Amino acid sequence: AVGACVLCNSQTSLRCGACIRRPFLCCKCCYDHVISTSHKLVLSVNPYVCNAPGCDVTDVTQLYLGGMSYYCKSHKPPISFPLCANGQVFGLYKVTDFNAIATCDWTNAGDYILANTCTERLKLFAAETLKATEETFKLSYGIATVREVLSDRELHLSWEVGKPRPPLNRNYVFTGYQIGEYTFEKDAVVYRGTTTYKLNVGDYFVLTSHTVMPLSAPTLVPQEHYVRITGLYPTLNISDEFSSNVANYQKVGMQKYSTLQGPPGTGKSHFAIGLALYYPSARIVYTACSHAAVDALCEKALKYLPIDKCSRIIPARARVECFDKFKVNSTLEQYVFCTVNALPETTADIVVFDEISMATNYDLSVVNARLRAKHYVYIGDPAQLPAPRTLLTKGTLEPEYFNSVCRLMKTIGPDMFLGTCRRCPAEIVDTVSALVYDNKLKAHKDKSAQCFKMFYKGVITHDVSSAINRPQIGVVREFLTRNPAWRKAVFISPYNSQNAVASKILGLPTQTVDSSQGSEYDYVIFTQTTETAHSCNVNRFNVAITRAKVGILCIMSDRDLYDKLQFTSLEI
Ligand SMILES: [Zn+2]
Ligand SMILES: [Zn+2]
Ligand SMILES: [Zn+2]
Repeated sequence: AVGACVLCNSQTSLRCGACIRRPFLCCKCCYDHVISTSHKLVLSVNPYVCNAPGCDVTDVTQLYLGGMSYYCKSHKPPISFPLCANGQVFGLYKVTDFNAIATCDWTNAGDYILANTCTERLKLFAAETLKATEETFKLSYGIATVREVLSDRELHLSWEVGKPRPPLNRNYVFTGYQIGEYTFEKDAVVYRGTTTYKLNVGDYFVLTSHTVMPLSAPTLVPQEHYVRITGLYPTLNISDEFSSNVANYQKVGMQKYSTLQGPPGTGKSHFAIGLALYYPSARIVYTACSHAAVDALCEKALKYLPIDKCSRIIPARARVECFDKFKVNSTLEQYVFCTVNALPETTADIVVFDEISMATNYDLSVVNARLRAKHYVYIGDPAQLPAPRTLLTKGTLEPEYFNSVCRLMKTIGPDMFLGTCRRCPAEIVDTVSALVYDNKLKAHKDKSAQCFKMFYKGVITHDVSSAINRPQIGVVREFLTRNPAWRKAVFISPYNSQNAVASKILGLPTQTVDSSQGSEYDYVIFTQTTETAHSCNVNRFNVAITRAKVGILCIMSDRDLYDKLQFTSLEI
């Protein structure tokens, strides 16, 4: 019960019992919280509740100190002191933003704005509160039970009445019962068990509600700037491949932390791996939120770094298949590749946190708590997709509010910027450079003359809420017949249901914009499907068109984004 105030650090025994995270609040700050919010339960060794038998007064403003015990206005002794007076709550050792973080439901964008513009301790409080809210929200959904099993990849489900049904996409990883984690896709539904098991009729599923641990470390450690490269030993025989980043690698050694904004295909993973060749003695821990981001870093390290000093840390509860070419779970290796949730408690000369737009402040804090490093490097792009905020339904979350690192990149600018896109044909580079990069992204490739756009609204149907546009898939079918080189294209859309239809009608491999992030393909066929806030999101649009190395076909619903595409227009 001895603690330190979340708003002022002043020691106290007072905790708000009405806050989902029960934060320590000092006398002057506990008062400002209880008098301005619906939160009236104050905790200590003993709660501030009426000691009179059978009395239910728990409100601190309606309670008093009668000797050593607490009583309400109806039960207090003549010699008693109100717990709330002179702007203070009685306690040992004797805010507008804190109130809003403590009481909000996390369904509005303004809640996330606040959680990123507040003080550093309030950023951790917001992160802890939000994650706890997100996990209690998992209980609200209805249990799905296996009703029948057709084959090895298709089944039929029975849902719990009264309780709502969670949206069916690979974004919601279920838990089958402990018969392995399971994922679902849309009566013909597809069952995807992470662990191969004979799908039993009657076995129930439940969403993975994990316990939210407290945050101790800040999202960002305080910045230090040095006059010399500190604790890192460079080479003067740095391969000409990585010569373009020599000045930026030196900046990495002359600051506690550095931010790198890398638009698509500008060399983020080449920069990350080249940092190891530049400081060849440095123990580097490469971390990211997803297994895919960590695997993409493993793939680049396999080409440049010695395999015997690399280790891929895999959690014992192995969910999806990941990188198999490094020695598994050897924490002591010079190069450690591991997701944020699987990180061991260790130190490093450098920590590289990749795909920073996908990090939450909870992840930023966990990294600082599990890894003590001389230097931290944050690589990503605030013009790319952020982590899904399952509770956010109202308002659009801007890139400066994704996390602390993204807030810095959007406000003061990134420390390092990779300005040349080597992946995409110039049509794509020019479009996104003007859309999200203030005309600072340059094309390495020439125009491919294989970038097409078609303005075709089609017909929007819905699979619950996930959208389908069969006419847009029909336009793609007609195009494929005339453009056989496009037979090898990846179909991309902002919807799983659109992708499921396109996969059957076109036979092209399919990918949502969100799951395509970090991947590249020679040819991409994109159907916008609808003109909603989701499908018009400039960050999602940016990720969608920048997957293409050679050609892109964009079947558009929105006139604005269609007019911004610097592509050859097609008729029909
Ligand atoms: Zn305080
Ligand atoms: Zn509270
Ligand atoms: Zn009472």
